[PDB]
Amino acid sequence: VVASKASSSMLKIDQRNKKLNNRFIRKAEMAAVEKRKLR
Amino acid sequence: SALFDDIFTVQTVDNGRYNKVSRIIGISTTNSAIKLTLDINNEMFPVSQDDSLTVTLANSLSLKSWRPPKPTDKSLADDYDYVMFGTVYKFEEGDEDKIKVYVSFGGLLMCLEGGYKSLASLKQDNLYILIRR
Amino acid sequence: RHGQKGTIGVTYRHEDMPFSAEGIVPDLIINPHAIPSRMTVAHLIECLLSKVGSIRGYEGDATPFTDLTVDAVSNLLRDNGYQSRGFEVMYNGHTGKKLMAQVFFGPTYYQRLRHMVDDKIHARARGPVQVLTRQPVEGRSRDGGLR
Amino acid sequence: GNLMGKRVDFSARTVISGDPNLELDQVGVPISIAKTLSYPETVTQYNIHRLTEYVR
Amino acid sequence: NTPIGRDGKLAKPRQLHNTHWGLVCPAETPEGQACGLVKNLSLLSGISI
Amino acid sequence: EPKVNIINAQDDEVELMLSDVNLSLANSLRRTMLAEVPTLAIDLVEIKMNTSVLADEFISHRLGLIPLVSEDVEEMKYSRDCTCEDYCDECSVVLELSARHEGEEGTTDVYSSSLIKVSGPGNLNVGEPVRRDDYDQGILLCKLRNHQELNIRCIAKKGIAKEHAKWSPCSAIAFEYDPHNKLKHTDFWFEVDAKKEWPDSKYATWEEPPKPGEVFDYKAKPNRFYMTVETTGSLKANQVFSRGIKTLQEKLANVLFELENSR
Amino acid sequence: MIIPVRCFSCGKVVGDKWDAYLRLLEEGKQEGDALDELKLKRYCCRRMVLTHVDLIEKFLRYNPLEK
Amino acid sequence: LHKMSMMAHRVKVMPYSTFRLNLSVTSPYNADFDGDEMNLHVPQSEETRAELSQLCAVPLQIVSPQSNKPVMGIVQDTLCGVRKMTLRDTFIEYEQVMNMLFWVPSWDGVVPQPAILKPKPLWTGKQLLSIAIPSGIHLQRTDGGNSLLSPKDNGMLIVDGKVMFGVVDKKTVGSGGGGLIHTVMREKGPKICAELFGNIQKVVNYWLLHNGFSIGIGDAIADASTMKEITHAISSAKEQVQEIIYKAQHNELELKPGMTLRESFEGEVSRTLNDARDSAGRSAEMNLKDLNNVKQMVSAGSKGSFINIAQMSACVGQQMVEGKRIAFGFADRSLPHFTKDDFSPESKGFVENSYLRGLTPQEFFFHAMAGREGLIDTAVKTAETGYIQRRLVK
Amino acid sequence: YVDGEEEETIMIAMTPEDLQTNDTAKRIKPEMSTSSHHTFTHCEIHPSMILGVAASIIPFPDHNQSPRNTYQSAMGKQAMGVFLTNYNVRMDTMANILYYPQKPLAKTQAMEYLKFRELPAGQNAIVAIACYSGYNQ
Amino acid sequence: LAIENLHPDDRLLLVDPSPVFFLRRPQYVSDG
Amino acid sequence: MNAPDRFELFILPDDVPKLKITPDSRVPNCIIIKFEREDHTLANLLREELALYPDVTFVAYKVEHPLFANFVMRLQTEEGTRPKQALERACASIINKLKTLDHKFNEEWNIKN
Amino acid sequence: RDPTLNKTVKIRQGGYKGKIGIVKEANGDRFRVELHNPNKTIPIPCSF
RNA sequence: GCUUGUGCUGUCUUCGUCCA
Ligand SMILES: [Mg+2]
Ligand SMILES: [Zn+2]
Ligand SMILES: [Zn+2]
Repeated sequence: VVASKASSSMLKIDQRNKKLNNRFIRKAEMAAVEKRKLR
Repeated sequence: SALFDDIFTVQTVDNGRYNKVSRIIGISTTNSAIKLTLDINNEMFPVSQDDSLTVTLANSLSLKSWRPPKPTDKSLADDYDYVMFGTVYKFEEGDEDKIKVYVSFGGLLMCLEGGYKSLASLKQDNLYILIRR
Repeated sequence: RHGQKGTIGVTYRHEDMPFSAEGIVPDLIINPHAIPSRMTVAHLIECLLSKVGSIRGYEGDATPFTDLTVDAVSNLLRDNGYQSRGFEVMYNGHTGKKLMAQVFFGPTYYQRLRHMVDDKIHARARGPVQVLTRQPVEGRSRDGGLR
Repeated sequence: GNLMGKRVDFSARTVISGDPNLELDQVGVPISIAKTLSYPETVTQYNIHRLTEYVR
Repeated sequence: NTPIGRDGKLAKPRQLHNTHWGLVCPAETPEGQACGLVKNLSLLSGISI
Repeated sequence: EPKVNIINAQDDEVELMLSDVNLSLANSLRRTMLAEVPTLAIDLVEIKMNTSVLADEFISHRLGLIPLVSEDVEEMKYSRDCTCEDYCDECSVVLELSARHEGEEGTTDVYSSSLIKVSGPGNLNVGEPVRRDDYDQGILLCKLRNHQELNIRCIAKKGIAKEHAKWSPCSAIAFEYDPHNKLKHTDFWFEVDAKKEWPDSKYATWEEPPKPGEVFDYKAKPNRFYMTVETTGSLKANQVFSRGIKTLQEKLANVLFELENSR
Repeated sequence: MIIPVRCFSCGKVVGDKWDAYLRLLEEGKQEGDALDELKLKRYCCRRMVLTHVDLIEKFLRYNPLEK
Repeated sequence: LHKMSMMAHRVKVMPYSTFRLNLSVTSPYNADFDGDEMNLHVPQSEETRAELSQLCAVPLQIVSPQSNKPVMGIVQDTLCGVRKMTLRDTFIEYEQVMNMLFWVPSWDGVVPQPAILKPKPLWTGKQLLSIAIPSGIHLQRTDGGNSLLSPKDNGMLIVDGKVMFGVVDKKTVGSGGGGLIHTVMREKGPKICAELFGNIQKVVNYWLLHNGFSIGIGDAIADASTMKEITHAISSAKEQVQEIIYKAQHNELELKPGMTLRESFEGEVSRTLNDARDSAGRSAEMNLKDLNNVKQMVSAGSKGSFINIAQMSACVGQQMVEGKRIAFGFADRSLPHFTKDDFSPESKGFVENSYLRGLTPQEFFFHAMAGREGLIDTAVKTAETGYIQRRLVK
Repeated sequence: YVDGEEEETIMIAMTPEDLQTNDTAKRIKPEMSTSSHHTFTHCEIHPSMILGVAASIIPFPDHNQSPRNTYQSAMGKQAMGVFLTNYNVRMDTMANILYYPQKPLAKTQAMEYLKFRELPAGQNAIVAIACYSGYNQ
Repeated sequence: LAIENLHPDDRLLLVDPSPVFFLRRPQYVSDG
Repeated sequence: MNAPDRFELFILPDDVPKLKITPDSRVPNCIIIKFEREDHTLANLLREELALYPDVTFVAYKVEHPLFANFVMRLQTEEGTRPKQALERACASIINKLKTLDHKFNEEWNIKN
Repeated sequence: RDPTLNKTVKIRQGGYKGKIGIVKEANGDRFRVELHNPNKTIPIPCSF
């Protein structure tokens, strides 16, 4: 393929952002559901 | 020059919906049964309950296009703190000695209830109200 | 994206548009009367969430049937140093004086539609006629007349 | 289709916009539409100079 | 597309039915003559083979 | 009588305070700096070859928006006021860009630093594209792969932002007066309490907050105006301010000349 | 398609900060922090860089039509 | 549809490719500026030009013979601005007064005396509006049995073309009969009336341009006390519906004459839910301040009504399909998320959330069903109405 | 998988939170008190999947009146964007391409599979809601 | 190490002079 | 297609004067001035300078249409003074104010640099 | 017939100085020249 | 001695625009 440097950088950014989203959004949702449950 | 003078005590101050306009009700100290209802601008002339006001009515300010007053010239308004100009839209010849005069100062309304003796001269087209405190 | 369509009525230059205290001018001014009758509350919620996202560098999640509330977005906006309900103090472009009312102000996603005035404008004085009826032809492309 | 209603000449169509600075009985017309449409004016001694200016 | 045509049109075939839930979009429909007759598949819908 | 006080100063932005001036004067100064200060920008593009993936008018529009150095643009003439044939050295600056990708792999970026000044006014500091540093590459113009070349010749002319926004020296001018709302020029929308629902201005500490027992002063007028002028690099901030003042003076002098000549 | 030269709303030059933005995102900075580092204060300018999609990278994958 | 759909205008040649209209003529044409197009016809003879200018001209069409009332009025932000500018606590300084007076084409060059002369000269908005009203006009209206001192600034009194009291709004400068437009048309003729439209629009547009008006998300948000009251009302109504359900399921329900048990039960439940939505909306609308923008637009009469405020802030209410609650399209239920034989309000199409709060998926689907009903009804009845109109004309 | 005919015999929970038994800003869920207990057989994967391709572009559709959702579903197919990335090698009768497409700041989760972030059809404009000069009525 | 490895009392000393579920981090390739 | 040239906002035609003054006979000592190829920038400045003069009794301006670059000013002065002289005095006064403002700005910039 | 019809021309004076065009109509001195970039045709005297 | 040329299909189908 010989990918460009900008495209490879964007792919790395996308992988990091996907991992960070999958952690943080899930943790926030768990905190929200436990708070709604304890009420 | 002037058409009516008296001194009133404010019984009530009703602010209502407005932030800059209040409706005051007053009765003459000297001669009872002479009531005054008036809308005034709070920002430029604030009044409180039980204050004493000197209300004067005149058909002219002397001693058609408006212009800012020169400092050199002088008029009746120099002696007072609050001056308004309106039009009389109703002169009510009611009971034996119950006379109502309705004036509108650009939408700010006034009703002066009194006897024919005092308010006989108020049958004009326009009136100035000069207020001192 | 909420069924609010419209056409450009006029264009103003940079110095004629109203501006905020930090110098931001809108790309677009729409009338307040479009909102109450059509009840597009999602337009205002989207504008508020987009303002928060552009300030913080995130993308707002506008999926339906979620736990998002207007007050959480308002708290986030307030923490960033803005009025929590999306209002701003604005100044008149012509005079530089403050406006007595504050203006709802923020980014909204708009789209350009295929209907442009220069593809629709059409006038005819005289021109081609039909062979059978000797009446003007139909269609703007054929230089036709109106019925 | 051809007697009770028909297609006619000397007509124009375009999108409409609002104008707060127009009178109630006024309509704003694009310059291209004004160039396309015409009115036949009779030459008299009250308007011959204006009409020949238009012709020039 | 539902081939019922223009002649003999009625509200009932054009209506959004209870059984349409999760199978066709409740919002996307053309305006005018084909209102309610042209439908669009929901996002997780499938057709049996 | 008018006073100027400078808070922060930089090449590309100045934050000042104007006092003892009318609101109309400050607003007219803001408008003049936004729309009427002349600069230099590319106006004609001759394309000799363009085999990139971008349309010709796309690249022309991008070229128009590149800020050029306009320090000596006051000594230049307007193209319509120049008696010369075609374009000369006294009313235009000629720039040339030639880019190509060598090799069969990779991509080449075309930056505004690749624009080379070929001709212009003698000894005037005009024409060169603005650059933040010596190692800065500038604005990204296009991208090229193998066998794709761009070869253009641009002509920079003098103009103002009234004709097109590419000639504007400023980006945004912050403008503000009366942070504590003593003049009551705005009426604050609120739900419970207006005081705690509205953020404080950034100049709120520069003025004394009103006393609780104070009454409204109806004789007051706006007196102190805070403004920040941000420039695109084509001119320095002080240059923009001075030339805005000069442009306003020239407009007023033209009005006075027309009045005196009317007799 | 390619990063705009100027911000649409105010006209600040944002066309020289795309590669620095990608570099900062590569280093691990958050998007808001990266925009803060590039001195983009007004959200009108932050919108320009935050919402840009680089379509020219897809257009460049097709073979050139002239050689 | 009627003879005011074709009117004769005067040409003004202008740049750009659109036709331009005064906004007061958009009502007889039933036009708006979201993509509409209009046709123009040029007369080709002196007689035809005279016919157009003396019979079909716009000023001659202000009053329609259909209901002997005007068809053109003050609309949109001019209506909102004329309500805002004629409030009792609106005051204007001398410089802005000079600008607004110069904006009036029919102004005679004489500046009126200010309402307040000392300590600072201030004019009111009623004076500046009265400048645009021709002299010799008398109008008097009574609202809610108000007296001649008008404590709430309602009613109307104009003497010699000068406003004495009363907020000018839809009831005065709208298209209704007996208002200012009708009086000016009868007293002074069509030309003066058209100039009145232009004068009012110019003054109000300048004042509104320099004052401002907006709307935001915060204008649909009621405080916590009102939300508690609305929630209590809706819960009490749902308990009442539950009691009605129990009574109908134990043969203790009164039968409305001329209707079956099921029909009476459905009508009584629908009446209860309608009363619930009305009560919640009335609470929400009473909560609103005067500075609320939705309230200002509704009070001006320029856009919106009570139901819009009710649905945005308090409760969307009950969704009706064919004049009845949501039917059982499945086997004895409306959706597969409910159990069989469920007559509760939420099971049959009652939306208890507002638009600000957000709908649940069941409520979303029921609301979509009702909207689809509306679209089908319009697009089906149009052809029958057109055919009836053609037969009547022929 | 279940079709419309088999749906008449099943009991579906709307959310996984529904499987287990006073804020003025949060929406209110049905009580479902008519039955003492509920034995669900199925659960929805996500309720927002009842929408189609065109209605998945609307942000917050549950805060809108439904005719406006229908109008947006109609109009979103007439927006100008980038229909394909190979528009240069194609010879179509008509084609419109936007200079600077931008992805929306407010997005839905269904936009991920519609490729809307890679081929967007609009721009984020700064919008004020105001009666400025009467030219936006 | 990171903020998580910091002692809770020292984390309490980091006072601004929590993430929310509806603020995603932007992507470029998406999925599907 | 029907869009006017952008340079028409500020370039004055050969046959169009920059300034046309006519009297307003309704009130004494009033003139109507028509400014061509100008906008709010000059109008507001001149108006609010003139409004502070004791011998100026009326001053106003209006831009009739935003698509045309012109404005019209109405000016009325006292019996002794002529309106044109007041306009010239206003122009000279604003020029002097801008001159001292520029001087002080240059002084402060040199101090702070 | 003028020898300048359908020929590339350049404008040397006025508000369109230095713009390349093509002569389309030439009756009396007022040559009609289409402009290469602005999609429009403008009148111009032959002197320019 | 050399002169500037003078017009347009039909019939269906589909998709759309503004009202209703
Ligand atoms: Mg329409
Ligand atoms: Zn030259
Ligand atoms: Zn910006």
